[PDB]
Amino acid sequence: MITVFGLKSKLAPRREKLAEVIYNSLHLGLDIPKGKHAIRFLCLEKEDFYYPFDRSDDYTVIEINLMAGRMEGTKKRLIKMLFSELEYKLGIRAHDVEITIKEQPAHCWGFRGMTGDEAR
Amino acid sequence: MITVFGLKSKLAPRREKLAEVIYNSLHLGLDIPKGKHAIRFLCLEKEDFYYPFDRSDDYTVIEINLMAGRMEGTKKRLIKMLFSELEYKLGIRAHDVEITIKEQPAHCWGFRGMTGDEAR
Amino acid sequence: MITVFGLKSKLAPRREKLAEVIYNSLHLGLDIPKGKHAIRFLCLEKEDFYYPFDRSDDYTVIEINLMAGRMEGTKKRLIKMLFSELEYKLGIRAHDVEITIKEQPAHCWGFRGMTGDE
Ligand SMILES: N[C@@H](CCC(=O)O)C(=O)O
Ligand SMILES: [Cl-]
Repeated sequence: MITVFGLKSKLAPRREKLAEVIYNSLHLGLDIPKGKHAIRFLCLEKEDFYYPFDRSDDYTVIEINLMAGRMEGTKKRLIKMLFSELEYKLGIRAHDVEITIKEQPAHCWGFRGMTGDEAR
Repeated sequence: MITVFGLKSKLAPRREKLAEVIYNSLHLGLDIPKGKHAIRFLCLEKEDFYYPFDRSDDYTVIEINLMAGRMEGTKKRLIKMLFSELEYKLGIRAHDVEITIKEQPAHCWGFRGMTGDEAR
Repeated sequence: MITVFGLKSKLAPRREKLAEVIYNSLHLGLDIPKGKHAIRFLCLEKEDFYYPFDRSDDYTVIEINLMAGRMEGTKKRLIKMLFSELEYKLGIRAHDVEITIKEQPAHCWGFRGMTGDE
């Protein structure tokens, strides 16, 4: 599952589009078909979000979990794509975007009654 | 800490039983005593949960964090048991569950004042 | 992003002192200037927080995400400094504190339009 964190005031009305944008970059960048992944939104109240001092209220954190296996370039590509999509499609400046890809071996994944190393 | 993510209407009512099942499979499958582990539940509002298109409102994500060291087979067993247990006790179709085990080096953990590598 | 999880009744009044302490340990332990990292708080309802049964409702979990690279002893320092700070400055006993440092390769990070390895 992918999670997007942000101040509720700014993130709340941006949900549908951020989902479309991520589903787009996952497809276009990793060939994962749209809707294949779960996407969650966490809308923060002001007092819970201490974003970095030099950033703005649009500060958006994206956590992406993948089964380990891809090349660094492919991972870098999705990060660059995500920045572009956010800038040109939501007005969120790369400045205010933070992203992290977390990977775990296939055998640490479980979906559809199977472990990931056994999915075929 | 282990986190369970699910849609509020479906997850809230099952909170108590899921903790038992998780404590049960942690105990039963890894030897961790009913309650040595923190378990958190995050109840999502519908607008915040884009589970995979073709799944149901019963979609439940489980994130499990452990100190590294167990063998691959041990971790698969845990995932496998969690699938069975949630099927039989909660009636959650395995197709509706996603699980990921995240592991971190012992020295990256902290509990009861020590670093994980120092413990006992 | 670093996240701090705790019972809302105990965590909410602690947020500011808690951010200061994390910024302080990150600066002294890792040389990271205050305010460079985002800190998030997740205030829990009693119903959602099954902390271990022999623990107390002060139970606090801290997840720290770092770009891989630092030395093992540095990571350990940071953890030990955080136990100090929280107990002696917030009164939260080290037994009621769980911490985990999660590291990802620089190429897995993205900020200010760049990837961490760039
Ligand atoms: N969303 C899962 C795959 C789920 C499925 O195969 O049904 C992943 O991160 O790989
Ligand atoms: Cl969360």
